[PDB]
Amino acid sequence: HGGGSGFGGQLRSWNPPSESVDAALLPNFTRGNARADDLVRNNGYAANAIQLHQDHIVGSFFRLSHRPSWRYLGIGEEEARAFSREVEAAWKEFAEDDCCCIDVERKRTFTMMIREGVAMHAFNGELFVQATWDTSSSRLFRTQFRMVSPKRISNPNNTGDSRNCRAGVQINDSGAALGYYVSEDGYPGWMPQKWTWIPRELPGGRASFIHVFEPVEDGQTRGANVFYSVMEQMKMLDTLQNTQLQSAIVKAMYAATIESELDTQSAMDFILGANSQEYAAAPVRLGGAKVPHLMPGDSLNLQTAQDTDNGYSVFEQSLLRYIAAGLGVSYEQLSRNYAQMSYSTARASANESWAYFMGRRKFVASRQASQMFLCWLEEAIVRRVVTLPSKARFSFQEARSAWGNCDWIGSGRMAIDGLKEVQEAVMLIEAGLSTYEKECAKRGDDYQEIFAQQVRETMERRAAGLKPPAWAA
Amino acid sequence: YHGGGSGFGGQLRSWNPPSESVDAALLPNFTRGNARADDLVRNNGYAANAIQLHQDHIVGSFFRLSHRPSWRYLGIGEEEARAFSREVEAAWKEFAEDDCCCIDVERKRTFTMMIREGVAMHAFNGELFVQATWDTSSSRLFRTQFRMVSPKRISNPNNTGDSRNCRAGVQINDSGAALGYYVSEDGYPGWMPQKWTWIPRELPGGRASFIHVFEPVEDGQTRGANVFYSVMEQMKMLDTLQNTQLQSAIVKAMYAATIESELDTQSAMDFILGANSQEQYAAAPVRLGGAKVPHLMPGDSLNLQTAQDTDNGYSVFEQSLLRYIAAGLGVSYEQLSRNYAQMSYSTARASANESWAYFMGRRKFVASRQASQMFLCWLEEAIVRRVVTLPSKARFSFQEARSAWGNCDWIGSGRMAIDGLKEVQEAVMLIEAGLSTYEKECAKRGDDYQEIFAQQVRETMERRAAGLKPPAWAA
Amino acid sequence: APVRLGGAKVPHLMPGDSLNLQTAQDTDNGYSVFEQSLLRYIAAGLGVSYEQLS
Amino acid sequence: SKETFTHYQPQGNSDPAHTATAPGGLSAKAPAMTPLMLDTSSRKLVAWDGTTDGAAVGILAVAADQTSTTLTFYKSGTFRYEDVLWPEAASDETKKRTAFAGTAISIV
Amino acid sequence: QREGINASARYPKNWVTTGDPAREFTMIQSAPLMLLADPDEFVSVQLA
Amino acid sequence: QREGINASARYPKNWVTTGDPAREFTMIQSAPLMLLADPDEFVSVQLA
Amino acid sequence: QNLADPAYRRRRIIMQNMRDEELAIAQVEEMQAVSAVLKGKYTMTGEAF
Repeated sequence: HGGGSGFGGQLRSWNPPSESVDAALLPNFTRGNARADDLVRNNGYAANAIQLHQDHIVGSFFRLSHRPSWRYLGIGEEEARAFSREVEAAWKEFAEDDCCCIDVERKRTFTMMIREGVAMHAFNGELFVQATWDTSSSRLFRTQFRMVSPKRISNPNNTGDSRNCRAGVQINDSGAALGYYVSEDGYPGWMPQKWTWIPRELPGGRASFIHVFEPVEDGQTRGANVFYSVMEQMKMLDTLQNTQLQSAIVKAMYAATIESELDTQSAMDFILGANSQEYAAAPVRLGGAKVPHLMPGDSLNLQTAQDTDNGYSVFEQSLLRYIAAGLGVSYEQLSRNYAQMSYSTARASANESWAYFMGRRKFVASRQASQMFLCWLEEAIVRRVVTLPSKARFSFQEARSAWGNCDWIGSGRMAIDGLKEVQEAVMLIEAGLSTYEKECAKRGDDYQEIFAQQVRETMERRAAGLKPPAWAA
Repeated sequence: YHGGGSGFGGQLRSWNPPSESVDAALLPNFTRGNARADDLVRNNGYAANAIQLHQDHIVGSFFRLSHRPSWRYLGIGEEEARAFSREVEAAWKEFAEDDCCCIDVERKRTFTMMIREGVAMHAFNGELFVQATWDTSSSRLFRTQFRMVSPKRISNPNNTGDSRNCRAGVQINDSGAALGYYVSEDGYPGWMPQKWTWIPRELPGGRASFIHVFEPVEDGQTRGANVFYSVMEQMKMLDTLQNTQLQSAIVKAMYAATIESELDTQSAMDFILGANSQEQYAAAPVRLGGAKVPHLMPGDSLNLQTAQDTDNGYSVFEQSLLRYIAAGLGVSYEQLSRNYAQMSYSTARASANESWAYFMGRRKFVASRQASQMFLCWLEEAIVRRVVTLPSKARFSFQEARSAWGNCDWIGSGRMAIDGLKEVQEAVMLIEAGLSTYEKECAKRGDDYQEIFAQQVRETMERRAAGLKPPAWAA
Repeated sequence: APVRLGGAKVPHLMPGDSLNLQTAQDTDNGYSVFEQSLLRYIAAGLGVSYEQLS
Repeated sequence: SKETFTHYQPQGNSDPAHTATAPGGLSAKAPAMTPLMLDTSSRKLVAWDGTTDGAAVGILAVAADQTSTTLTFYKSGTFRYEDVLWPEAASDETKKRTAFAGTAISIV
Repeated sequence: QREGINASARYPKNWVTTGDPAREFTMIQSAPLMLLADPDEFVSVQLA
Repeated sequence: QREGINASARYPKNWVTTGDPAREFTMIQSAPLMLLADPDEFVSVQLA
Repeated sequence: QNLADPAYRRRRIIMQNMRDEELAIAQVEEMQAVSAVLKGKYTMTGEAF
């Protein structure tokens, strides 16, 4: 009964329409992204939020672990591991290429690709990456990735939206998109605006284009940025801080008031020192106390002004907490505020933030990375740089998901103090509940090369003849 | 009694609620309620926070299946049962989490994404609808497909009233069990006549064509209520209050000072504030320098307003209102409002415990059921396609032993730790005392005991081959 | 006249007529402390300790 | 009981319209879309009689009366023939069509 | 013609009019030349 | 009005009057106003 | 009893206008077609042209 009319009317007028999220979003789709870009470019809080998002979802490094389903494919485990290590070696020598050749723009690496994609998905709702086959023979690989901002993809010539051609997205009857109408660069704003249509999928089974976002309900075609519930309060708070700073400025500026029937020049000379004997009225030499002798009929009223911060700190606390709730990030890391909080409280905050970040990582960055990894893998296979197992029951096209099964590791949870978590991990290993690859992943490493490096280290220590390390016999 | 009669000295003499069913208490304004909840969650930061917490704790990040068929009931050998369970688990692993997004007809989500979306829309609408489509394109190995349906899509055809079996687009039997649905085609842009299609709840062959899950509160309920429906107006009024108070702070800070000068405005501004000096209305922009004490004559006075403390109890009032809102939403106020001050470890533990208990209850009562239905449909397709080997000496066939074959549960993201050392001591003591098992331990850790054992043995073999060190499980 | 409890219902009182809201007085003007003292006296007289008596 | 929802479209062409303010000397209540000429004697703004040829100088934008010291009128654009009121003294349809020749005001 | 869509079955355009009267105009552009090479194949008779 | 169900087809009600001649009365209220969208869709002719 | 904002009213107007224009151009195409295969002498004429 609450949703009917409310107590004493109140919401006698609040009857928002009931329609699909696409119907409620697409007409103002451009405006929302425009305002989001404005905030992210000219707002400190937004820049902090996006930087924290990228640095926690991905961080400095983002590595691969290729775990094909050998059991399903009927392949020997040793052959599966050999293929996995060979493809990992090729992938690692390809991804960290200094020329940024993975990008046609040739200015960003793979981790930069992932971070930029997740950031633009954050402040736009979605990410677009296309794969291209160049004719350049300088490299063993001809597939490169190119980013597309959501602005570049829209209805060609701003044509009216239809049942299937929505915002430049051509969708079949069922509800799965198949074509995009991207637009070329908008700068400078005098060349003719051109459009190019691209199918999401090449006829041969290779993902020519990928568009990643998480929907909220059926029929959704475009993502919604995280600012859609916060942006108005964000800009209002910016205006508040601006006007409060102006008010503090003027209140501090105006301090004293002179009252006298005398001509202003002589009044300044006889009261505020002045130097008229030698525009901007007259400069005042800042010197000693200079007690004046104002005549009856004069006033030297010193304005006590007013306190600069009358509750603005508490207001920023409350509004930043609301913004943190809207953004899904903890207020502490959001506002660089960590006062009056205990160790347990800080750990709880970091825990929930890390859980949200791990979910977001898996559902955005992991999916994008897997898609681009299989896109590179198909080219590698067709290029024959790696040889498929002979006992392969199913073809690569059939077992594309099975062949390309892999997971990803980003920056680990650098916890509050280190010692307690590392000793609890060690005792987990002692008790046999966790496992080496699990904990080394949670730390950001891979047990395979960890073991290889430890073998190398102990071989070096044996050669130098100093001491066997903590791994021998 | 006496309390419920009229009221203390009358008081609630005019409070006469119309005792009747929740069905007629919700259906008359059900569409408006759903629209209000959707708008509120779309445009409110706190509501988005609440649904995100639902999406990240009720389901969490992952989901691992554990198929425990009732081999006792089926009279089948345990080794055969577990071999079949391993086979079906491998098939499900290679099917559900493929990178294609082939299962969804929209081809943009995964299994975990579908579960998260379903639980979210069930939270903010009260119901969840999924459809199983056996598309004829046999290029993919599994020809089934899924597509969740928002409660807005399902509605009475031609927007009519409600009959004794047809209610809000749901056609039920005499006993109230749902028989079918009237799905309305998406009408974007909102001009075309949204056609209505009849979809049976189940196929004649026993296949669950349409799976609908909600939480009825009394007999005969067919459309659940969104959890927001408790405090929607309260949180809307909170939003209005915070916006109004922000505007009030804006105006309070806007006009810092006033001037009492009687002569012309331009001359007064020049002689009391300065500015002027234009090149060769918009009033007069004032350069910001230093001090610039003015001079005044009688009848002129520069009075700078002291304004007013912006936060006279507003923050604490908001804290109390968020207490109420979090109580309505069933989520901890601390987690929702992100204010963790003055909180001791023990009380934080207690609040987290109750919140997580609620979260796991909701998980088991929504996500587990939805995933079980989807897995049952997929298993039906798998068995009819003989992609897996049913036990040879099965007492009952799949069609009548669906529950017996479909005995399975799911493990999502576990209760993330609060101290680390404390719960690892918990686990160590439980395992060394025998009061718990590796299955429960790895489940609460978000792991699988079989996979853990396989990983441990393979790592032991690798370390033995490398001659590095035997792990803490040998011989 | 019974009066419905609704929203703000701000009035438009004419000149001459006025509405006043009594600020009242604190319900406990040291009454709790006076109770403390008197119950202490009573407990001492009875021999029973004050904390359990009160 | 049968009402009609007319598509109120006073405009008649894609050409832009423009408005100018001039002193008001109208002798009667003149509704909007009223053609009006400049007074021969006092150079005042008076409603177009419909008899003088081409004397009309603009189209009334907002209805006013005698007390209106100034008024806003269209200086450019094209308007439909039917939806602009004509003075009764104007009879010939061709004259009505060609009344605003040589100006930025046209009719269709 | 700016973006090379000269030979098109349809061309829709929509522009807003500046100035004091605010408005935008909808327009679709086409140039049909429906023809038939062999008219003798068809025989048209007006009955009575 | 007090039951809040004022929108449906046929409303039944049986009630007893008080007093010695206490008698029951049965009632089926309705406000039926059926209609057609297009009158000109259906064509009527008076045969002769 | 259930109204909509002027923005959505304008959206409705623009949609009906687009469909009307498409119907008109299809209509004129069919008129040309029937002239063509009805006489073989088809006169494309009109005011301001």
